[PDB]
Amino acid sequence: ERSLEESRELWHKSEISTADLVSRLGEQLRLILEPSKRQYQIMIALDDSKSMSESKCVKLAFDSLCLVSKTLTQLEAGGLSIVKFGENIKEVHSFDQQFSNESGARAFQWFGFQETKTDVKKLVAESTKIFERARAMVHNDQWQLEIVISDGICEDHETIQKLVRRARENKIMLVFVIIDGITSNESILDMSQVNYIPDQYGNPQLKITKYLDTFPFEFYVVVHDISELPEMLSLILRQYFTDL
Amino acid sequence: DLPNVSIKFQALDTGDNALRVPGAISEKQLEELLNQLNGTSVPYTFSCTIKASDPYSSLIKPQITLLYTPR
Amino acid sequence: VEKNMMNLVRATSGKRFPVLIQGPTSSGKTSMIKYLADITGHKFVRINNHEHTDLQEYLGVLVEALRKGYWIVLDELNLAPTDVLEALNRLLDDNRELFIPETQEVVHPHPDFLLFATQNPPGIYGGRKILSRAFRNRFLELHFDDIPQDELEIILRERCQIAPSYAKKIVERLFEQKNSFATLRDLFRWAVGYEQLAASGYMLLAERCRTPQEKVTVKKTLEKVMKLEAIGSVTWTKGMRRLSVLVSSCLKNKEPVLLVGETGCGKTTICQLLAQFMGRELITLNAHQNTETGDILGAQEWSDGPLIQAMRTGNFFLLDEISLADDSVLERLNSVLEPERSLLLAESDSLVTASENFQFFATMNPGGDYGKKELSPALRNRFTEIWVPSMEDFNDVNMIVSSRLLEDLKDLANPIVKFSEWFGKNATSGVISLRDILAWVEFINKVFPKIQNKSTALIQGASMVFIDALGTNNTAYLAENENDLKSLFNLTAPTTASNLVRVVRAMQVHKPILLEGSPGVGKTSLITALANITGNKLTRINLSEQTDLVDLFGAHDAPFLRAMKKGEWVLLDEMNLASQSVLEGLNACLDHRGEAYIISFSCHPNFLVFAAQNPKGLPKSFVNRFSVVFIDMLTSDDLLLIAKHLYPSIEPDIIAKMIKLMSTLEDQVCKRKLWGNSGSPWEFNLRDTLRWLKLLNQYSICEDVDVFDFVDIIVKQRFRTISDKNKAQLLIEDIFGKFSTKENFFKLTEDYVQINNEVALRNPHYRYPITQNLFPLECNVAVYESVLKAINNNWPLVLVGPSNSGKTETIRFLASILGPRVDVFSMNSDIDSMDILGGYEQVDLTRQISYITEELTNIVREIISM
Amino acid sequence: LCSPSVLDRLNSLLEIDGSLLIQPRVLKPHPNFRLFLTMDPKYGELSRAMRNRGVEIYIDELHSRSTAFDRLTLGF
Amino acid sequence: KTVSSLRQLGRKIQNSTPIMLIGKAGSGKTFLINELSKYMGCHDSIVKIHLGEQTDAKLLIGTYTSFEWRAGVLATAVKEGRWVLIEDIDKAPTDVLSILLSLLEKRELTIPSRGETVKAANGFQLISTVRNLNMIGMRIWNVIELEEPSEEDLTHILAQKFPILTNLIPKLIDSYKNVKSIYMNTKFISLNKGAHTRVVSVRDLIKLCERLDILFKNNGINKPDQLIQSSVYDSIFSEAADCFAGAIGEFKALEPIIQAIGESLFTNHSLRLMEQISVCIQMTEPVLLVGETGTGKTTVVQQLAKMLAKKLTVINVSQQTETGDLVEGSLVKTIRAGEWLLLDEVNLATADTLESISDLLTEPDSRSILLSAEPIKAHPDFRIFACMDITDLLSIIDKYIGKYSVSDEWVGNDIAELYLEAKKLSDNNTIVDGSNQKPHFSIRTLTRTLLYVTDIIHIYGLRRSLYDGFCMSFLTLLDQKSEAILKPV
Repeated sequence: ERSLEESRELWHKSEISTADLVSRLGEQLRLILEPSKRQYQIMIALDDSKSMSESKCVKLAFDSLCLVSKTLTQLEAGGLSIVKFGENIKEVHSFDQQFSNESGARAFQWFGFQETKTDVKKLVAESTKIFERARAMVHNDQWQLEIVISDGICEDHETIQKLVRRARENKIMLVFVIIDGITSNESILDMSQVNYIPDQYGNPQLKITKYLDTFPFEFYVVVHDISELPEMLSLILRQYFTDL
Repeated sequence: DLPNVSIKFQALDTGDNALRVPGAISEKQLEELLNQLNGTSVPYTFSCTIKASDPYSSLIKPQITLLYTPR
Repeated sequence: VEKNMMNLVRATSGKRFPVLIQGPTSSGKTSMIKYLADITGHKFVRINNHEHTDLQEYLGVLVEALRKGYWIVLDELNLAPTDVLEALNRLLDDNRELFIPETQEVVHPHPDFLLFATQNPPGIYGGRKILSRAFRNRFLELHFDDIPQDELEIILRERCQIAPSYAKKIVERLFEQKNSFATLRDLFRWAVGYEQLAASGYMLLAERCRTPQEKVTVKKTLEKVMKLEAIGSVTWTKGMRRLSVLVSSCLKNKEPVLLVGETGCGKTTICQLLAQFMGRELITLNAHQNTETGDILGAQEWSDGPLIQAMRTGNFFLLDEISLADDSVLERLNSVLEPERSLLLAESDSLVTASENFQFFATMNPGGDYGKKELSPALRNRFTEIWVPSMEDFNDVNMIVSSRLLEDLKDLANPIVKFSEWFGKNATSGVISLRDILAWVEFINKVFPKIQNKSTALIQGASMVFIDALGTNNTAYLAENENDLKSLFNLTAPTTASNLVRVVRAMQVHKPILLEGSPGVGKTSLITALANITGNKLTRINLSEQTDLVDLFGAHDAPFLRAMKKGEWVLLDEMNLASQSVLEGLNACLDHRGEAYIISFSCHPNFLVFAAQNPKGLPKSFVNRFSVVFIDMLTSDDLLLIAKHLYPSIEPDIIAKMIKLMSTLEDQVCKRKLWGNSGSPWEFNLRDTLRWLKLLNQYSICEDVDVFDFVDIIVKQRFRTISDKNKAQLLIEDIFGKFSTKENFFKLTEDYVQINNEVALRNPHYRYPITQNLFPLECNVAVYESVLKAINNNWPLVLVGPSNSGKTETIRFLASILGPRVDVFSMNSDIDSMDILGGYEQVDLTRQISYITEELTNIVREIISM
Repeated sequence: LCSPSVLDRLNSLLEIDGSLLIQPRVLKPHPNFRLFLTMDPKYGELSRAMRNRGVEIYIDELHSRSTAFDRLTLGF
Repeated sequence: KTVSSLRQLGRKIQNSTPIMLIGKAGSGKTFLINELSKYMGCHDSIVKIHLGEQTDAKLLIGTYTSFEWRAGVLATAVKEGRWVLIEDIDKAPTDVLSILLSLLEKRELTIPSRGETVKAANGFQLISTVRNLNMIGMRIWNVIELEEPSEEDLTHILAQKFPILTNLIPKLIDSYKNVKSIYMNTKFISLNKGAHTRVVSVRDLIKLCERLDILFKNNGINKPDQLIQSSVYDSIFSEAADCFAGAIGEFKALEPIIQAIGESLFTNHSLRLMEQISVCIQMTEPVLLVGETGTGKTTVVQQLAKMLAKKLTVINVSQQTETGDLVEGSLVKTIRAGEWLLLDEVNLATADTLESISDLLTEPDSRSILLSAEPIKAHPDFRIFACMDITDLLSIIDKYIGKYSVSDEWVGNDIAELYLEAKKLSDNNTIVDGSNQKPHFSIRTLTRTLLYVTDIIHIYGLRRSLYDGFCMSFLTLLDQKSEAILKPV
């Protein structure tokens, strides 16, 4: 855990740098949100991985995160919650909780970015349980989302596919954001992968494949700038306000 | 379960892989990957994390940029 | 995909089995069944689009299906209309018995019947169809195949240039572009600098002025890996290669081109340059939002539209209002493209000539129009994209449009002051100069002197407070006046009177008039003065922050409409945050057309509009509005001078006028730094101190003092009963002396009442019987004081309380002493059509007799007592 | 549930010398007619044309205003 | 000490004035008022309303007929003078509070748009029963708060009425505490078990009436010491607390063995419904409740149509005018006869008269409805009805004509796929692929060899299994479906 003061300082810094973007996206949302009967249960993943110790995506990440928090703070036709993860889980802000700059500073205070694993399926299960909790303690038809934030640190995807099935069965969405290095030439499109072929005895036929090919999600975006997820989520909420 | 470990490969004369994400393995079965990248299927030496310049539990730190060259 | 064709032959083996297909639309899907319906030797594919029906449109897809009909078909079910989905699950019952009582038609399951269905799934949405999984239950699920090589193969059966764009324009991403580029590479090997260059120019055309993006750059990069003398009134050298591209598209192919972009910057001159350079073309203004869908072609004999002639012969068309038009009519128009120049007909019903040199053309609305939205995606793959080159980093392009005028001097004066404005903080200034020439081309009222420059600084200089409200903008107007000469509410001395004819400078065309400043403060008073100064002029104030056409238009009958087509002007207030649904209706009614539409109704022999802004969120359609002004807000001495004109007949008290007048205004400064709040428009005015003034000339208060005995109603009791309310006393004792007095005195008579200052009469011969007997309160005598103050000065009242302590109790007490009747009206769902307008009664007989009965009662009471 | 675009009809029977619309049956006030309104601040916010115009008065709850006589003339 | 609340109510009506009545769901809020009219004598003359928003918002106060006037109900209630009851007013339209503010206005007043104004005569009284925006309603009404207690009245309420208990007081509370506890987690799994209609101790009083018939299946005795009957009336005693529901079966592990002991278990599945309907009609009115779809329900429609009496149904979604005279209403005859009646797909077009019909067949007096025409009390032989798969495995394959030793894994394929159909299909095309459409489609699959040439079914199932799970594969899972095509072999 960090000091609250430097976390709040960098929080206010990112809050300032994103001010124009949160303002213009928020007023764009205000133009459309009006025609309640149904609402949103939104939550975000906040990694604490070694991937955040590399490639300096923490800058763009924390900018986008304070941006979306400040944006969703102002609409208030539904709930907003916060949970972080390394390979562990930790809530920082519930749906009925009310958000402050101090809360965002605290949320940034808890990271160290020192891991070697990521329990994204445990994260899925915990988020699923808490969205079930939300839908229980909220009456009665309202949609939910978790947004997954990491470059991709996984030991399996076949569990995660049927997890996505069971999650889609709950009127919940799971939106991976393909986090990619901004200071690195490295990219997910260049990320290869090993394929052990034990029917052909493994080693003599190790095929070269992609992380993308086994990628269990369906809704995802590679990003090299902060604006992309904001404008895409703008499209998402525009689709909702078109429907509702 | 054993953790997935991402390695990059850059020869002693500044070669290049981008990196690749296999499962957990030791420091022996990688010459096969090297020689299929070469398309020559040759013994090679290794070095990385110069830490103290390591060539499975030697491979336990995390990213890795593996050095290598024919011995 | 012929795999799916054989699987569909396998699907047709069993009849009375509802089928359904899902997958990409227009990706070979319907073409397969249309290719099949002749191969099977059965009747032809019927198809009917259902996103809205009336059940004589549907009644007839089924009426066809009888008597060896083919069978029913649906093109799209994802956005099917919810009005008709219950008698369609009736059809999913194979044991149905279909007796429709509209025409009393009885029907059973037909032999030749097949409920064909077609649908697109959701995209990035979390479940989007209007179809239920229970309605899905009796439906044979299918998925549609898709091969990548198909784009190579259509050009393989015959060479073309839209065979490139047959599925390539949909890119509008990166991986899609690369894969379609690989298809175009395999195309490039197939029967090249000719169509390589042509598709390169087409790629460069899709983003000519759509955006400054480098998508065209990466496109031509990966293509390098894959590697005129017209005549018109205007040359438009920018459009030279543009018209070369247009001629080549018209020439190499029948490829219809679709314009989208900024009008008056290439959209208009090109149509003239074309029709001058060549004939054969029906160049015409053809709009379709409300026009009939047959009369656009002509129908009943058989009439002839404009488009029927362009279908008959042409090299060009010009249809307008097309993004704001009906998609169903325009997909019926899908055959005038590469398919034969021929469409649906009934009753002329002959096939019409087709020429591959024909190139159907239309244009979409300017970027500011709300109707430019609702773009059809079906019409952005079957066409060619082209954007109007906008003017940026040029000031000679305006010079041609300024030179066309009789007086060439606008070319000298407009650009210099335009540049000084741009120096003080450009194509929007070109739009303003475009408005200015129209302002001046309208100007012939004087001798037509060199006063155009004196005029055009108001619209440009004075209107700068919108984009940047700043204390130095007056000096910016002064500097613009210096460059101008270089290029060369009450009748009251303050600039509020200058503002009056300053507005009349704008009364040239005047569709709207937008305004800024703290509204109602001199603003509404100015128009009230206008109504007084000119006779025969009605106006009606109209708020709008949450509203509806029914509070504005009625079922026909409404105040805005009763005012429209009857007067010449309507006031408006508080358009800070309007509906954005009625705003469509506002921009629809009276641009210069008059007749409204969404339902329609004729208007405008003469009628004007006013408006305001409360300093945010506002659309560009609000910025679209043709006229903009900033008002001159008041100045402290200006208010003193209208007051000193009105009141000083007895004791002007101008020093005390100043003190009370600064009190209510300084309280606004004190308010906006959190002096507590009980309401949203919690501000102050002149009207407060004017009411103070009006009571200060009370005829006979029954006292020789009323100085500091009006701070109980206008500063004090408006604000909540709280410790902060003492701080208002602190403030107004920091400006004025102190005085305190007797807190209560109520005692009454049979003739006169008397409450702490004020007396009032009570009518004998009647009072209203009030059960739940009342008595005065030792507290709250201060409130019945102000109530009697109001109904003696005739001011309406509002009271605010926590639902106890007596709000209706107050009035009901006093109206037992002196009162006539009271008619309470509790507002719990009512609306403008209920607040005043009673409903309608079928008979209306004994209801009416209550009036004469009650009248006889109330008169017989007084006469018998007399 | 009065929906402030209703009360705009009452802009013509207000502090301004009034006249109401309603063919020709047009009416103006009677020379004893006056008008009164009530509200609760949890809804509140009536209109800027009826709070900086007209007159507004607060009324706190009763038993924080009252005097012992006012309490005593009530069953309390 | 309910009578404390009853004396409280007697105090509030001591001065004839309105009152609000509030409490947790199902404390028998109607119980106190249904008891009151016995004392004060207005049950044959009360006016009562379940709630009117989809059958009425203005007809209660009335409307003309083009060529006569028709005075509404509530207008007559006021003018002739009598009680009026509103049920769950918080659910009412705000239009209906706008009129009730006038009844809480001085003169106790009502005013139509007829020129009249109607004053309450001396026998008026308004009463509310509740489970917002009109504060004068919250201001003038006297709240009274009901609560029927735990752990002492639950034995008492029976102990003086049907005094047969030596194993129920340990069991009633055990059922109630846990059914109320599982009620928290059954809604946590709201997928199809959903928002269960709340439990009332009135259902435990139905179970008193259910313990009457087990003693009709036994004889009067201080203790029946029968294990199986104490165990059969363990499962059934726990079952009347439930109804048709989503059927996940979490409570099925708890339900049979719920006191200390138990174990789980043409018409095979219908047998359970065919016996439960017998249990419910055997315990006749005031209760019936069904949420099972009418599709699977029609076997019972045919059953009771040939048991000893007949029946019918009427659609309620469409506007029906045969309820009364227009020529007399045809529904007046089935009540006049002993013929029963179901209602297809309840939508509440008219159900005011029907809620009076609910509690007729019972010992006190209760009139069905009046006309103006054949008023009537009831029929003593009558029972209304209401409308909105693991033993049929053999019955589903029994669809086949036969004439051949078929492998019974034709339906093993069905469940083997259906297990995956809500587990793993790679987010099929965007959405839940299916977990309820596939058995109906499985019987549909047998229908495809009908309307098909004479050709063997062994060749068909492997062509037709492809045709069944075609889009289900989605070309992302086409080898696990290849095994689905192998099981036919």
